[PDB]
Amino acid sequence: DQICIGYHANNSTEKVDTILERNVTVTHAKDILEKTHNGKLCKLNGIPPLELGDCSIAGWLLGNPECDRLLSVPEWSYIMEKENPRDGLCYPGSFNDYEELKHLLSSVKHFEKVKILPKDRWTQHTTTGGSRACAVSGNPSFFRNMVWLTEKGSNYPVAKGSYNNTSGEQMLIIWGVHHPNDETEQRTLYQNVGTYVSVGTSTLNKRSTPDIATRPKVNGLGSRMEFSWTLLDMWDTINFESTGNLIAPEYGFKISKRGSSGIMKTEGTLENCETKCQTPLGAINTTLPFHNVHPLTIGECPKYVKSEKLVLATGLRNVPGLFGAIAGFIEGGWQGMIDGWYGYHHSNDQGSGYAADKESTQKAFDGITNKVNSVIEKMNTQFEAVGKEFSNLERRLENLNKKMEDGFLDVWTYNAELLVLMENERTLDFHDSNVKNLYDKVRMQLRDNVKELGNGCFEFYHKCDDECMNSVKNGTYDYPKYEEES
Amino acid sequence: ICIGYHANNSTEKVDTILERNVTVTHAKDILEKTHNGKLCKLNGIPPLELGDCSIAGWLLGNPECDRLLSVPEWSYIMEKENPRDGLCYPGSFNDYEELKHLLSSVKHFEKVKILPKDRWTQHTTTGGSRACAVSGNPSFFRNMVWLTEKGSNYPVAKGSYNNTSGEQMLIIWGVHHPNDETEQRTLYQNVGTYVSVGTSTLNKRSTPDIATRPKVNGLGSRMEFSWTLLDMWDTINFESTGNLIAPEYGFKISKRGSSGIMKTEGTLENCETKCQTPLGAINTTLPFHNVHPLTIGECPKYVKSEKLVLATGLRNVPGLFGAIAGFIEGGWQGMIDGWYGYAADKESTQKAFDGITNKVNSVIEKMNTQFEAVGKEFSNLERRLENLNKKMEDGFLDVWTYNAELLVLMENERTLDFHDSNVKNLYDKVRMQLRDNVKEL
Amino acid sequence: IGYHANNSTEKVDTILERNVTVTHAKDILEKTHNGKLCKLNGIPPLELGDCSIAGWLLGNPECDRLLSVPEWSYIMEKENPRDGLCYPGSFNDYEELKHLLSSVKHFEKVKILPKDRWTQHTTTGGSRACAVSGNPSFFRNMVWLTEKGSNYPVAKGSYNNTSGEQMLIIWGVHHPNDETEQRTLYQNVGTYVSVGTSTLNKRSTPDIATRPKVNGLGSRMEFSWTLLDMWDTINFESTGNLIAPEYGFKISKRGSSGIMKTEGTLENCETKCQTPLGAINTTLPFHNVHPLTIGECPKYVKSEKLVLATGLRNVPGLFGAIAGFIEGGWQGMIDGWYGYHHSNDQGSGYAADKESTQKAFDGITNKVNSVIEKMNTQFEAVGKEFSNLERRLENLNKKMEDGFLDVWTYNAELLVLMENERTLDFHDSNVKNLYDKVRMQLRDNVKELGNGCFEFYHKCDDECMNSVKNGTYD
Ligand SMILES: CC(=O)N[C@H]1[C@H]([C@H](O)[C@H](O)CO)O[C@@](O)(C(=O)O)C[C@@H]1O
Repeated sequence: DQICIGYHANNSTEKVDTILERNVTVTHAKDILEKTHNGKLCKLNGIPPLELGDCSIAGWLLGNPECDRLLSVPEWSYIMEKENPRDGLCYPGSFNDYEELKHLLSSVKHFEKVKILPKDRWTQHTTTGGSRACAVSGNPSFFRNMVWLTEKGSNYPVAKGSYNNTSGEQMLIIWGVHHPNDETEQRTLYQNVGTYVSVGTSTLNKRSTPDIATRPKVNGLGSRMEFSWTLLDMWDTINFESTGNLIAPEYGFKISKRGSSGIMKTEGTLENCETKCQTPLGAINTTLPFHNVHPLTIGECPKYVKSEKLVLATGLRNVPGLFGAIAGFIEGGWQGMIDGWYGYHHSNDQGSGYAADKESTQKAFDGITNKVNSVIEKMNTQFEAVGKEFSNLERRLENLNKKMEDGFLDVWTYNAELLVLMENERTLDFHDSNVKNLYDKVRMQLRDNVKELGNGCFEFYHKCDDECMNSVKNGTYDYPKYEEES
Repeated sequence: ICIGYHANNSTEKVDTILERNVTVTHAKDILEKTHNGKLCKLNGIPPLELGDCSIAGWLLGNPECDRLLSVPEWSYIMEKENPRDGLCYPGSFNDYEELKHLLSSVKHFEKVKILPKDRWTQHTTTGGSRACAVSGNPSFFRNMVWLTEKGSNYPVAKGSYNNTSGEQMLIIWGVHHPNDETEQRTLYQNVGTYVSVGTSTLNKRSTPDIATRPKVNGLGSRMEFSWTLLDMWDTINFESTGNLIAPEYGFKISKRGSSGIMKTEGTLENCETKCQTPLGAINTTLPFHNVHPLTIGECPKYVKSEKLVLATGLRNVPGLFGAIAGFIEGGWQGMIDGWYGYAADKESTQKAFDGITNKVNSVIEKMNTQFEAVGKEFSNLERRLENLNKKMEDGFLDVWTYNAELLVLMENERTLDFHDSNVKNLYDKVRMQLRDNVKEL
Repeated sequence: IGYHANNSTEKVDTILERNVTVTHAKDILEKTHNGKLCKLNGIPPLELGDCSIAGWLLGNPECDRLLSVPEWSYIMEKENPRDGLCYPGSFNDYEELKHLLSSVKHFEKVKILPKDRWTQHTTTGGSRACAVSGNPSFFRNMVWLTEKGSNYPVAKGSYNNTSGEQMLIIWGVHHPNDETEQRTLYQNVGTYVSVGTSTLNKRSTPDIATRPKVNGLGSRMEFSWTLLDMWDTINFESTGNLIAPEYGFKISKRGSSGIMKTEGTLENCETKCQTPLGAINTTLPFHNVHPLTIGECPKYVKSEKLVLATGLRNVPGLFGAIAGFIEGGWQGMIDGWYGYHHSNDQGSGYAADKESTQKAFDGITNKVNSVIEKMNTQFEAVGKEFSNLERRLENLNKKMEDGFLDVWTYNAELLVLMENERTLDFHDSNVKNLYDKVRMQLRDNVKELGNGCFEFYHKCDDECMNSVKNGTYD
């Protein structure tokens, strides 16, 4: 008669690494590194992204005619722009503090255009000036949202125009100053020569004089338009005053935020799925602590890491350690045991059998669960934008960001790598111990009444029927008997 | 003879990688969460208290900022969120954030008269404004001087100052932007005016901007202040045909190091600290805290946790080695001398208490801690710079939290196992001696 | 059953103890340099000597002794360079320029507005502030357009960039001390300097005012720069006060490095990691040589030692074998970490257990290797450049650099500590398992002494012994 102590072993080929070994085969394993996406650009926490198509934020805001096909939502959560957008400043020039503007617009709670200096009211000034650089149908046109004030009659009276912001939200307002190619152009557009463009608020005070000079031709244009912007507060007013060269707004933009997102560079288009974490390659949907999909994410994302696999062993070493039981003094595992991780055999005259030890396999499965769950749910995860915008005179600011983004990459990678490695030698040892303790718990009961074979089995001197066996696995067994002895 | 382990009446719970809600005999918390609700001196030196004033209001001499204490040496700055008294006269202050950063912590700071008001003969020196009113009557930033037309003549205003006070000197100046060409004339006569400021390093020329504006404090005009740091033995040259708001005083400034501005409603209180938060002052040897993210001084790592508890004693039983709560079913309340015993085993309880000591001490004293400001200042055209700081401050938050959480968790399954082993080794040390002469129950 | 013990005095620390002596140990903290400034990944650094980037580019006469490579990987500048703007003034967006020039793939000067062609303008103006041999001179690379005859015609000059690479171009605007100087240099008074490209549009008027004298000069020169694109043109136009370029700079990059402040000179050695104290050459994960590095460097940490135990506790734990129920180690055993003794009537002996010492040495190898080769390492510059109106940007960088210092230090410290209590326990276990593997075989036929030895009842000749170490025996 006999009773044995053994551990599970299936047909798995899953490999994990531990601090001390590598290519170690285990019965079951969990991967905690997310690497898959749904190849779609999506709504972020339920709200869509502003799709710009081929347009740039500047082109959109200014009303480039080439940007008319734009959807124009009231509320968006990030911005889809392209790398190198085709239609921006149709009329050559520049946009002051442009990055900051995009950062602002990167995520809006409510955003609505409103007419604030209607085109008609500029009597005493020519209002219809366009340019073939903004051509709609071969004919000269102009940024829809703006107005090109030029000489009327042969007289450019001091252009004055203000606007009290009453729409009950902060208002974004953009304006411009035109830089002619030559003093003639300046005159045949404005009459005056010593001109200036003056913009003021409770907070702003900016005066600009135009720069008349020859320049390389852009879209056949040597002249330039320099746009600036401010955020007109609630109940505050904005005062325009100019003797020429002002490109004034027709429209404002009520804007309410909310929070702050970022601009996502991509060729793709919105697609009507959901996500809490969007990449330029697609959307991530995971509970996992780490991923390697793409560094430029937006939303609540896992830690981006430079790894290809991060695998936790969860089951035991598959054997077709610290305590020397598994693949130790117990040479191999039993495919025959299916109920659980560890258990017994017993060879009787009533029949042979396998039977997992419920209590020990339970206490273990629960533990390994806490482990995996711990590695996963202790990870703090907030909402970030990552991808960022910097000008050409900001290569250092940009590089400071990169030094920082890299720093965290290195830190998270080294940790997640070693976390898996260290936690894995522990897990195996854990299983090994459990078995070794299960072995010892029987050896200590049986004591004198069994030969200790050494393969992890015990050969009973006395006969040990089913009931008896069950007492050995019970915790009963005793012992008085004695027998033998004889 | 018996082999057993200690077990008191504790209810203290810790978590381990493998289990949670585990009860241990004794435990240490390494997360600091308490403050003394006071704003305090930092490393012995006080903070500049601004009260309702803004740094700008203070420096320019807003009349509303006269009640200010004005120490010679401070270690941080107490400002409010939305200070009532700043630029009484509407306008702006160039490179303001940078200035605040500079002034955030001074080793020595002392006002000195450098272009005395009197000496501006040939210029009217007494101009004020009801926007800076003291007692219904028009007044003006005390530290500044409003040069205006005298007689009906504004001669080229010239004034220089050689810095001899043997310290770097902060100097602030201004350019007035009138509401209309009339105001400009009835203040300065001239129309094509400019304000010129120069040093060995500085060269700035400004023309005033005459334009209509929204009224602020009933004022459409504006004042635009700029500043420089005049070096030792260097000179500053003012020159102007109008619209210059020149300084009467400079500020000798020596630093030292660098602190930061702390936003708070509260007032200084005469306690000490090496670590100040807006909620109060922290006093701890602990490696982590969650008091408030905006700290100044030598602080523990700010972490997003509520508890971080190290088990130190053993599992309380009223593991890897299967002794504790294992083949030895329970603990003895009867044993009081130490952790394990038969009468506690002095040598084994000692070697263990020493070990668990090294553990806790190691977790605590390996933490590198330097002096930082955290809270920071950024303008409106700096929302990105600001956001870059937040992405970074968050990044570290996530890193430290994830680590401290798991550190506690991992180090706790180890500690218990440690105890378990010690017992099991104590048991084996006896079983191996006794051998043949005892029944092994 | 016993374990190895040599004559080592090497000490490591563990979570639970300190000053623990082990048989063998590995240090993973690099602290040594070769005291040389070196080529970085095969390419040399631009050596500036006493010159500043500005002095170099503008052609300060004092900067003629410069080597001038076509391709460099970092820049050697000094803290407080003697020769920069010989003529007092300033340089707009200077930091950014240095950052750009910090590392070039190809860099070559080319004449783009030859001095001669400025007829109708005096081209020979110098200054004793840029004196070569007591005589007035001027930035070699620049040209001081001044009145010719008594007439300063509108100065015009353009240049189409055809050299097939981005071109750096620097220009200047002169700020006279007084309206007289302005006239006796340019005739005109309402002057302006105008510079344009497809992207640039800058107009500057000179500032005439009195100033503290620098190099006996109250006047000032204010230089600005742009990056003229391929096939783009740059248009100068000026009625006075323009200090125009004679030369451009073809520039191609590549990547991005940084400026290294040092007194020393290039030396013809190699490195992938350069510090201001010398060059690092290591596979180690951490170092404490100096924080301002350039290249692929280990993590800079605030430690003095970071030592992994690798061999076992030297005894002249969790499992209670080493320094436990087996009181000491055997100097007699040399073959490996653990093994047996056996006292026979054919002779005594020592003999390490090959299979167990192997499996262990392999493991401890994976450990060290793992700590070392999982460390992600990229190329960075660290040291950085910020102006005086950037004390915040600078401080933001310091808060960040510190942040990582604290993080890496706390981790490497604890990594070593934790991994070391594990390593010792590991050895302890291996022994204890070796002991149990024999006890389980021998069973009934031996008295179990208790010192880690077994006394055979039956006689156990050589063959027999070998069966005990075999795995046979029966
Ligand atoms: C006139 C000219 O082109 N260069 C002359 C300058 C300039 O007049 C002033 O530096 C500009 O204000 O004056 C010098 O005395 C000088 O600087 O050494 C001599 C030099 O030949």
